[PDB]
Amino acid sequence: NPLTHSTPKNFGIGQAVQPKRNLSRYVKWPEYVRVQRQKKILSIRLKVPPTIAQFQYTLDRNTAAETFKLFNKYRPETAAEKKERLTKEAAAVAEGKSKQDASPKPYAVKYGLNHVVALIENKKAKLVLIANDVDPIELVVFLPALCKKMGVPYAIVKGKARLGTLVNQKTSAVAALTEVRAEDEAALAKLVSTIDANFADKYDEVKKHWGGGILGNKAQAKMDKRAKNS
Amino acid sequence: YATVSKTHKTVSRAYGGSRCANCVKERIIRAFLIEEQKIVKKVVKEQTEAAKKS
Amino acid sequence: GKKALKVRTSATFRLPKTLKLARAPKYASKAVPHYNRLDSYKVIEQPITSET
Amino acid sequence: SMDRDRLVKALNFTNRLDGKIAKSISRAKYIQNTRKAGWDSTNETIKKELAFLTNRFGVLPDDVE
Amino acid sequence: GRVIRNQRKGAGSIFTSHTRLRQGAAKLRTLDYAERHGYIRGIVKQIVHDSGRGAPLAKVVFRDPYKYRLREEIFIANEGVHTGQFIYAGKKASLNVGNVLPLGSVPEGTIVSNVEEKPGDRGALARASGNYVIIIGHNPDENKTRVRLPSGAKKVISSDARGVIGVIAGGGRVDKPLLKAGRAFHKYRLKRNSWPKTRGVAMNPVDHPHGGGNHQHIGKASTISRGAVSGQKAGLIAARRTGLLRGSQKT
RNA sequence: GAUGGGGAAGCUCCGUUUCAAAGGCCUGAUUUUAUGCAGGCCACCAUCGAAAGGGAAUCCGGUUAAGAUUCCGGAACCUGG
RNA sequence: GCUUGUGACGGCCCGUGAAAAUCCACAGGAAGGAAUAGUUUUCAUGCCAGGUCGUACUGAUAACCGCAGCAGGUCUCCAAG
RNA sequence: UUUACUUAUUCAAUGAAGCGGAGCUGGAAUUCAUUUUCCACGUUCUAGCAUUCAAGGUCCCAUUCGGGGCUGAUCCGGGUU
Ligand SMILES: [Mg+2]
Ligand SMILES: [Mg+2]
Ligand SMILES: [Mg+2]
Ligand SMILES: [Mg+2]
Ligand SMILES: [Mg+2]
Ligand SMILES: [Mg+2]
Ligand SMILES: [Mg+2]
Ligand SMILES: [Mg+2]
Ligand SMILES: [Mg+2]
Ligand SMILES: [Mg+2]
Ligand SMILES: [Mg+2]
Ligand SMILES: [Mg+2]
Ligand SMILES: [Mg+2]
Ligand SMILES: [Mg+2]
Ligand SMILES: [Mg+2]
Ligand SMILES: [Mg+2]
Ligand SMILES: [Mg+2]
Ligand SMILES: [Mg+2]
Ligand SMILES: [Mg+2]
Ligand SMILES: [Mg+2]
Ligand SMILES: [Mg+2]
Ligand SMILES: [Mg+2]
Ligand SMILES: [Mg+2]
Ligand SMILES: [Mg+2]
Repeated sequence: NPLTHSTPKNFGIGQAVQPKRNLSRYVKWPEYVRVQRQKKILSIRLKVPPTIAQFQYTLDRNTAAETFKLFNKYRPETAAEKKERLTKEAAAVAEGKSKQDASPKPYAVKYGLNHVVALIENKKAKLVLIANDVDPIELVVFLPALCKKMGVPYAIVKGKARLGTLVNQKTSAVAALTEVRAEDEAALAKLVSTIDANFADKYDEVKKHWGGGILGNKAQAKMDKRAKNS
Repeated sequence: YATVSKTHKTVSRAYGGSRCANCVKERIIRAFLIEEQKIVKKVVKEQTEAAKKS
Repeated sequence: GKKALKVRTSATFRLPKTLKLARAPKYASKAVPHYNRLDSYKVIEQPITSET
Repeated sequence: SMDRDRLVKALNFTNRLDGKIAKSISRAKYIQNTRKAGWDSTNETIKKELAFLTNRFGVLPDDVE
Repeated sequence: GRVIRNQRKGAGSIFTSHTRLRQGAAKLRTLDYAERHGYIRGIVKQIVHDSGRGAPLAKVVFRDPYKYRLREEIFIANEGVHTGQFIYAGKKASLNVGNVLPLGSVPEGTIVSNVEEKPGDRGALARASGNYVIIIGHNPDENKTRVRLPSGAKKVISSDARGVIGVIAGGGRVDKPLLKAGRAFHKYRLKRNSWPKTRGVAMNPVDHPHGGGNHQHIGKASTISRGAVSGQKAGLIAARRTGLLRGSQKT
């Protein structure tokens, strides 16, 4: 004990060599990281028109969880199941000679963009889910107005990757329910009530507001001090 | 200088083959007197502060 | 919580170090290796027989 | 602001011209009266310019251990 | 004609600067946290001669504040500094000859040299021997300081630009005559290939606008326009006056 | 004078550390046991450019038709292991 | 005495008269360590190895260039009475 | 014409190191009812020294010659200035 002696350092401004600190605020990142961050910044700095700014009003967490539970109840057929269905129905039609008889009517979600855009305008679709992050946004900027004109419930949901995991792809960017079996019609009606309360009834008000004028921290503090001086 | 023993390149003193012994004793006296002036500074700063405390 | 915010004492970003595989071909490069291009009979040719 | 460029350039040229005239007057005044003075005056002015051109440690205690 | 000599000087083949014996570029220390908020102390180790330059140079060594290391800077020597002297640099430095201060920290009438034009370019104004800048006023709002330059002109600088207190050593250098073509030779030998100079009136019309004719003359006036086209600009370039600036020939 | 970049219809031009994710030492730990990470580094950016500049270390005697500070005889020194 | 090497000085400059590889030393105190031992190959002795290319002769009133075995031209060291 | 805004465009530097806002602790202040305010926020007789995740102070340890945390060194925003 008494052979050890305390000797506090003077990290000063001209006294000792500075210690190692967390300099993660001043890292010279690679150019791809810099372009990602500045692309997001420049997208939020500018004035955004209402037809693109109707996105980033996504669905809430509990409603998203209940919606994905309902849609996970109707997952499409996978490859091994398809192959063994082909084996079993081939064996059955080898003996009895009947097509579309051993296999019943299948229920699944619909997921391609051309297919779903054609299920609207025929008004067979009962729910449409649209991803909020399609990288060319021109593929989906017309789907709210189309669903509104054709009278289909739609919801803008977070994750083309989440829709892809729902439908056994990597990304899918749309999803649709056309028919429910027998026992999920009540849950589907409650869900489309909660969905139409959030998306389709607010359309004629959302289509008139621009949105996006947000400053950074230093400019916001400067404007606050200037208005407090004012 | 790589082909000889260390006795040919060194003098038995601190900073032996590097400084002068005049430059060495000047460094010693400077170090001792500067540290004593720092002690004097701390003492007189304490005296000013304990005077201004009242 | 947020995700993962590493602490960086350096302002420099270097390229990270990834696993370099070794080469493992599907066919041989030459398929017959050469013999000794300089053996003893190729090295020593003949004696020199003059006065010196 | 269409006058500010021409007025700043005009003021800057007048200030530069005053400085030029001042330094020219000073250098001519140096060169004359020096090139126009004989060896007698030269040697005299050279000779003239060659002529006229609490121990603190006390506040420290002693016999300290 | 052919390409004339002042046109030829811009390709930079035999007209580049002779930089072998030069000690390094002379500039101030890089602005950082210590100079921005407090001060830092270095020591001048040697005062040396620089080839092709009238003013001497000073080697001031400082410490690295983030690494155990020493850093040596090349200053231009102000008149009065000596080896073994401490140099203080930063916002809270004292008003002594040799110290580096911002222009917002000096009072009126102060004599500074090696002054930054923008804050952080490490020295632009009054760098030749015997020259200085005079502070002639401030502006606490708008953060500006008014200065007088060695040519007589007035300028307005940001108050965050730095400068060294004093006048630059080596004054009175041009008060001595050279007397000799060999002295002029050895002077320009360590600067650049620009001496001796042939007069343009002594050439042929292929070589210069002033060449040709019996009885060596310039045929027209020697004042050129500002919008001439770079083979024509030989003479007095955009002159607002001619004459003597003295008006008397004798003082 | 390449590369990274940027010009030019193009042959090619600029530039030499640049507005680039630009590369090594080893301690590891040592025991699929051999060497993946090592846990600390890493500021410099290729390369070419002097048989008069810089530069590790050799002398004497003999010897041939013609070679020698190189061969032979004797006596040294330097680098690496 | 002559030629040459070297030392300590002195004069001159608005002229103050290269760089890098490379080698050594110092500060520092990491780490290992003496008792049956660790450090030393910076003390002495002993052992092994040192690759590639050039190397003859002229260097000029005949070996180089001027159409030539051309009174021309073409860098340097030694230096007896 | 004048004047604002910053994200386009433009300029400059760096080792992309300490930016912006809010604090603590003093001081002046000086309360017109209080912190509406503002300055300060470890180094200046001397050609010394300043480097090993930092000593100390608390906690867990797997306590082995030890190994990890906080604090020492105020929070927040990831806009390098
Ligand atoms: Mg000795
Ligand atoms: Mg050059
Ligand atoms: Mg002349
Ligand atoms: Mg003529
Ligand atoms: Mg003629
Ligand atoms: Mg002409
Ligand atoms: Mg003429
Ligand atoms: Mg006439
Ligand atoms: Mg090139
Ligand atoms: Mg080479
Ligand atoms: Mg050589
Ligand atoms: Mg040399
Ligand atoms: Mg011979
Ligand atoms: Mg031999
Ligand atoms: Mg000689
Ligand atoms: Mg030595
Ligand atoms: Mg030979
Ligand atoms: Mg020979
Ligand atoms: Mg010969
Ligand atoms: Mg000869
Ligand atoms: Mg001869
Ligand atoms: Mg001849
Ligand atoms: Mg011939
Ligand atoms: Mg001849």
